[PDB]
Amino acid sequence: AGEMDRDRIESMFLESWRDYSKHGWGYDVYGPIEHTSHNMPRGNQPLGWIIVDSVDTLMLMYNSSTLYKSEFEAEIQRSEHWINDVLDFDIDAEVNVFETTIRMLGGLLSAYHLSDVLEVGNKTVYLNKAIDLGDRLALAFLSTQTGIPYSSINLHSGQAVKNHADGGASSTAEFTTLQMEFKYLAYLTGNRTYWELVERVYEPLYKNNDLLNTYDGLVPIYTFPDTGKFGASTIRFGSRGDSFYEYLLKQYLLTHETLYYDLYRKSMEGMKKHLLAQSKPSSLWYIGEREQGLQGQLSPKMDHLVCFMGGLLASGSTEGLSIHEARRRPFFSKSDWDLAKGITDTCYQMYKQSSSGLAPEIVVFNDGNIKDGWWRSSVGDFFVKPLDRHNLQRPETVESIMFMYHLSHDHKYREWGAEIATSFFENTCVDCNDPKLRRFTSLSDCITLPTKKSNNMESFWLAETLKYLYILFLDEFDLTKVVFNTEAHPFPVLDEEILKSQSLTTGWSL
Ligand SMILES: *[C@@H]1O[C@H](CO)[C@@H](O[C@H]2O[C@H](CO)[C@@H](O[C@@H]3O[C@H](CO[C@H]4O[C@H](CO[C@H]5O[C@H](CO)[C@@H](O)[C@H](O)[C@@H]5O)[C@@H](O)[C@H](O[C@H]5O[C@H](CO)[C@@H](O)[C@H](O)[C@@H]5O)[C@@H]4O)[C@@H](O)[C@H](O[C@H]4O[C@H](CO)[C@@H](O)[C@H](O)[C@@H]4O)[C@@H]3O)[C@H](O)[C@H]2NC(C)=O)[C@H](O)[C@H]1NC(C)=O
Ligand SMILES: *[C@@H]1O[C@H](CO)[C@@H](O[C@@H]2O[C@H](CO)[C@@H](O[C@@H]3O[C@H](CO[C@H]4O[C@H](CO)[C@@H](O)[C@H](O)[C@@H]4O)[C@@H](O)[C@H](O[C@H]4O[C@H](CO)[C@@H](O)[C@H](O)[C@@H]4O)[C@@H]3O)[C@H](O)[C@H]2NC(C)=O)[C@H](O)[C@H]1NC(C)=O
Ligand SMILES: *[C@@H]1O[C@H](CO)[C@@H](O)[C@H](O)[C@H]1NC(C)=O
Ligand SMILES: OC[C@H]1NC[C@@H](O)[C@@H](O)[C@@H]1O
Ligand SMILES: [Ca+2]
Repeated sequence: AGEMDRDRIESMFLESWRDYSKHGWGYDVYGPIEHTSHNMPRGNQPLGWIIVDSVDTLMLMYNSSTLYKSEFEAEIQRSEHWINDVLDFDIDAEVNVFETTIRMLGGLLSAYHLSDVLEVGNKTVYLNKAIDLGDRLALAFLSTQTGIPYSSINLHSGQAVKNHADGGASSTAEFTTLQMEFKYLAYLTGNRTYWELVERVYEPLYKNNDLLNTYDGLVPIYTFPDTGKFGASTIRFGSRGDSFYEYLLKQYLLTHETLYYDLYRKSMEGMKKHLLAQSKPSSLWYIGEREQGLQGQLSPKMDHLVCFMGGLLASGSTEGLSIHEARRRPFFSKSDWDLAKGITDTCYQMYKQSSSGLAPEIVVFNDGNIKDGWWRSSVGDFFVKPLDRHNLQRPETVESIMFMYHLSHDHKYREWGAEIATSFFENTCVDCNDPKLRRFTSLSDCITLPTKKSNNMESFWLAETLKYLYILFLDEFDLTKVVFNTEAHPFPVLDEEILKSQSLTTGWSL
C-alpha cells in the first residue's frame, strides 16, 4: 500500500525528528544513541545544519500526510521561527563553501520554493536568510584570478582559506556543485552577480586543462584554484568528483542552458568509454576509478556516492518525462536510459547482497582479479573492505530508485525501495521495540549482524534518504517541473523568458 508505506516513512521521520527536537534542538551535530549534540563553529554558534536541511522534507510530508499533518505543520512553524529568530550566519568561523552551499543555502532556497508553491509558512523568512548567506558565501569567488574558490570561507569577515591538504588544491566537485544554488538565487533576486560568479569556474577548468580533448570530459578530483590546473589525482565519480557531472546536467534541466547539456554528454560518453565495466558473475554494471590517468588500470572500487548516477542518467535521458512520452522525443538517449536501469540495479544489489540489506560506504566489484580479509557479497559480485563497513545513512541508491520509479512506473522499484526502507528500519533503529523512544542512527559496521551503531545522525538522513523514500511512494510527482539540488532540495524549473529579461544567460562558451 503506497499510502501505508507513506505512513511508515512519515513515522520513521517523525521518530527521528521528535528525538532530535527533544534533545538536540538547534544543534548542528546530534547523536541519537546518547542524545548528545554540539555545533560545528569553534564559537558554538549554530549553522542550522539539521533544521535547515530538513525543513523541505517537513513541508513535503505535511502536504501529503493523512495521519500526522498537524504535527508536520507545527514542526515547520517551530523550524521557521528558529531560522528567523535564532539562526545567525554572521559567525566568526571558517566553513566549507561547498557543504554550506548545498545544505544551508540550498535548503533555504527549497524551503522558500515549497513554502511558496504549497502555501505553508512565510516564504520571506527563507528567502531573506538565503540572500544573506548567499552574500557571505559569494565572497569566496573573489579570492583567485580564475574565479575558482578556495575550499573555505569565514562567514563574518569574508576571508577565504585554501584546502589544508592536497598541496592547497580545491576538490573539483566542490566548486562545480554550487551552480544550481547561486543561479536560483540570482533568479529570485534579479542579482546577476551570483550567476556570473558561479558560472566563471568552468572556463579555466576546461581551457587550462584541455578537459574535453585530453580527459574526454573526465575530471581529476583536485584542481589548483590559482592556476585552474588539475593536480595529479584520481579520476572517479565518487567523492570530490561525482557532483561535477551532476550539476552539468542539472543546470540544463534548471535553466535550459544547452551548453551544460553538451558538456554533460561529453562526460557521459567519456565515462562509458573509460570507467564502465561489469562484475562477475551477475554482470552488474559499475563505474570504476582511474587512479593513474586514463592510461592506467581501471579500479573496481566504487563509492556508494556513485549510486546517484542511476537517477542522473535517467533524468538526463527523459528530461523528467515518463519513458512512455520520452521514448518518442529526439533528445531521448537509449544508451543513458539502459545504463540508468543498469546502475540502479547494481546499487540495489549492493543492498540486496548485503548481510544487513544495507550497502556499506564503499564496495569493490569483482572483476575476476580479487586474488584478503575482505567480506564477500552473497552472490560474490562485490567485496567490502574491513575499513569501509560503515553505513552513514546515505541516500544515493533510494535517490536513483525514486527517479526510476517515477520515470518508468515499473513497480519493481517501489518493491526495492520498500526492502531498503525496511532494512534501515530494522538495522539502524535504537530502542527498536518502543515507538516512543525509537530512533535511527548511522552504523560503524553494517556487515556484521547485529549491526554496530555509531552515535550520529546525518542531516541527510532527514533531508535526503527519508525524502527520496517518501517521494518514491507518492503516486504523483512531476519530475519535469522540479530539479533537485545535490542535497535533495527541490528547485522549480526556471522560465526561459524570465531568465532572458533578467539578463541571465550563459556568459562563456567553448
Ligand atoms: C501537494 O498536495 C497537493 C494536493 O493537496 C498537490 O496538488 C495537486 O495534486 C494533484 C497532482 O496530480 C492534482 O490532481 C490532478 O489534477 C489534474 C488536473 O485536473 C484537476 O485540477 C485542475 C487544476 O486544479 C487547480 O485549479 C483549480 C481551478 O481551476 C483549483 O480549484 C484547484 O484547487 C487547483 O488549484 C482543475 O481545474 C480540474 O478541474 C476539472 O475537474 C474537476 C473534477 O475533478 C471539475 O470539478 C472541474 O469543473 C473541471 O472539470 C481538476 O480538478 C487531473 O488531471 C489529475 O487526474 C489524474 O490523477 C488521478 C488521481 O486519482 C489518476 O487516476 C489519473 O492519473 C488522472 O488522470 C489529478 O486529479 C490536484 O488537483 C492538485 N491539488 C491542488 C489543490 O493543487 C501537489 O502536487 C502536492 N505537492 C507536492 C510536491 O507534494
Ligand atoms: C548582488 O550580489 C552581490 C554578491 O553578494 C553583492 O556584492 C557584494 O556587495 C557588497 C556590498 O556592495 C560587497 O561588500 C563590500 O565590499 C567593500 C569592498 O571590499 C574591499 O575592502 C574590504 C575592506 O573592508 C576588503 O576586505 C576586501 O577584500 C575589498 O578590498 C567593503 O569596503 C564593504 O565594507 C563595508 O560594509 C561592511 C558591511 O558589514 C562593513 O563591515 C565595513 O566596515 C564597510 O562599511 C563591503 O564589505 C561584497 O564584496 C560584494 N560581494 C561580491 C562577491 O561581489 C551585490 O551588492 C548585490 N547587488 C548588486 C549591486 O548587484
Ligand atoms: C513574513 O516574514 C517577513 C520577514 O520576517 C515579515 O516582514 C512579514 O511581516 C511576515 N509576514 C507575516 C505578517 O506573516
Ligand atoms: O551521501 C550524502 C551526502 N554527501 C553527498 C552530497 O552530494 C549529499 O548527497 C549529502 O551531503
Ligand atoms: Ca548528492
